[PDB]
Formats: sequence, structure tokens, C-alpha cells
Amino acid sequence: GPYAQPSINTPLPNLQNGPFYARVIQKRVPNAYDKTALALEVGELVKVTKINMSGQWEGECNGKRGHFPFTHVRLLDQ
Repeated sequence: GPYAQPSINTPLPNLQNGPFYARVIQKRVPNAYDKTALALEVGELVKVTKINMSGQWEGECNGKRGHFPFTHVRLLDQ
């Protein structure tokens, strides 16, 4: 199965390997009180604990949580 195998496409949270990473090539530096926004910047990496269909997931970055779309991230599919 897709376990660290054919990429996350339209899947329920934690499927294959479970998480992935996504290199944020453009983000804002927000706080988790802002919705829940991931505090990270360009060139950083996140581990999106929350996986979904449309690419609008929740990231978790070494203790920061939040939710940011696929619009400006590069996924390190697992």
C-alpha cells in the first residue's frame, strides 16, 4: 500500500506512513492564537500531522500547530 509509497492523494489523516513533511517556501510568521497558525518562514520544514484531500492541512512544527494550504508548500510525501 501507499505506506511511504504512492503519494498522499485524497486520504484520511495518517494513512500510509502517517505524517509527511512540507517545506514551506512562503509563510507568514504567525502565532497559534491566530486561528492556530504555524509559526514558520521560507525555507523551513513542517510535519503535517493532519492530512487531507485538498491540501489544506494542519501543520505541526516542533511544537507549533496550525493550518495552512498547499498554496505555498512543498510536500515531502510519506
